[PDB]
Amino acid sequence: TAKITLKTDKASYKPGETVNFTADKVFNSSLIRYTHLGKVIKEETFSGTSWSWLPPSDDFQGYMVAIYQTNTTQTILGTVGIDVSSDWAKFPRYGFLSEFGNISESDRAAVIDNLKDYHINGIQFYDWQYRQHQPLAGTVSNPMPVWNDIINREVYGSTVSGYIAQAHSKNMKAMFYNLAYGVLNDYDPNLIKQQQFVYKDANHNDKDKHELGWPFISNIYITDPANTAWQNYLAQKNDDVYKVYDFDGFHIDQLGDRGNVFRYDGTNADLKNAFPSFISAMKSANTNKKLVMNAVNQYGQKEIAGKELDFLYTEVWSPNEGFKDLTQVLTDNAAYSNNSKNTVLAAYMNYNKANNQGMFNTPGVLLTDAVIFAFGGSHLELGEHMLGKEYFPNKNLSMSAELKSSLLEYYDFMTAYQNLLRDGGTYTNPTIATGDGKLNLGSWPPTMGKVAAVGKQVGSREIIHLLNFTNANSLNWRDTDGTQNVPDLIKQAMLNLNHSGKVTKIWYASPDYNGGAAVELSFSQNGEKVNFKVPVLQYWAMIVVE
Repeated sequence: TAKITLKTDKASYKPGETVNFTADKVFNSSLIRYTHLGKVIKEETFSGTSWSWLPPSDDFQGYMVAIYQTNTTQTILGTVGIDVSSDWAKFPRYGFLSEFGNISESDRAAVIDNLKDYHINGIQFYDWQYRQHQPLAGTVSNPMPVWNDIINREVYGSTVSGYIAQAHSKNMKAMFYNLAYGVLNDYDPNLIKQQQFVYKDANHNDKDKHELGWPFISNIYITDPANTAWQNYLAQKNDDVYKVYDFDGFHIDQLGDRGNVFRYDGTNADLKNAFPSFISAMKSANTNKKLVMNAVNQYGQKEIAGKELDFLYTEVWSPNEGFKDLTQVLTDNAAYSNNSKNTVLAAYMNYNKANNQGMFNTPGVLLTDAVIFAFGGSHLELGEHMLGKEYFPNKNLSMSAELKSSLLEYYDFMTAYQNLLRDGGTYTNPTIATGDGKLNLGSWPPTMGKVAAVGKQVGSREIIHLLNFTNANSLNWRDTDGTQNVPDLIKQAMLNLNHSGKVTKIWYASPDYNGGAAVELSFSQNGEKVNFKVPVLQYWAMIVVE
């Protein structure tokens, strides 16, 4: 629907770094407007397809840039969000890579550039590694140029390093996947002793294992993350990696709750309580390297939320299948971290559908990211393709050109307005009411048939999110079979808001309307009672009262 595709050269920008813009088209009588939280901070003539802007230098600030044509009113031509951050961890927008074979440099560039346009600021390299117990193939002095992975696919070192370089060139961090504790059947028993493993019983008979059939090479066997011999072994493995591949850090994965399992000596392995010492030991060994750890279905989250992790990560499973279950994870993560850490959700959309070639269900994907983004979360979902399954190379489902377009606007939006979405504040219930019957308004958690209003006091602003369940035919976020409805647009819906405190300005932004650029609304205020009209509600509208 946008006339123009507006992009920048990098995914994000440290303070003092220049932003280089490309537009695909030029139009006459147009203006580039730079906004910070809805306020114009610069305008200039739209003059060509390529120009630059040096952003203000305050750290951790999101901006929107919007090109307008003047009609003999103004029409939005297209938008881009910009993130000024010194470091990804405050506002993580996490993506993946999953294929590391003989892939050309231009093919790799097209992958990274596309991730760059979603402002992805870090990438989890998934199944890059040789083995869980030896991520580096070969030696530091003599690294193997080609190896085979857990599915016996070829991985090229030069593809790994090439993607690390390309990610770096776009201001993205590179995080190497491995398990915290994983060992395959070709490990060296001289190095990883019996004493190190986790067992299904007290008599060190049977080792705990995640069973994998063909074409996987091995079951994943399981060590004690608290075991210091294990820790020192794996620190050496990590160091080797770092000396060969210039990863910024270690994305620590695990298999989630193993139920009731045991150490060599018969004591409860209680793995959630073993992770803290593991994380500390990994950080201690490579103090310059970042750590993120997957609390699978929250297993370990409370125990690890206080440790040296850049931000928190949760892979979401049953029984956390409701929209209200994703916000419970986000609320619990804030509480476990004492409001220190934001969260990334791994939450694989259209999961059952992804048993076969097909399309992602656009409305299910968008409704999901609306809830996630609106509540200050982030979704790990984009790499070479979008995730349909926990096995990231699975690319059975494609994104329509419409979904691609739309999701770019959703990433623009959660970037531009990060300062409002996930940079402090308190959730409140706004006292709001339809003025014209056009909205059937409720609170959070949501109700099918209703628009849910979510309030956040963020410094001196009042934020109101409208999240549209009017046409929802389920409240399960995964939309596993791709059945979720596209919501009908609601237009020009009058809202009544109690707000004591003089209102100065009210503004609207939605990723569904005008590329998420701020629109100032008309309003009246009669003592406490404030009215105004929202232009368009489809999935997700944000109202901001200053």
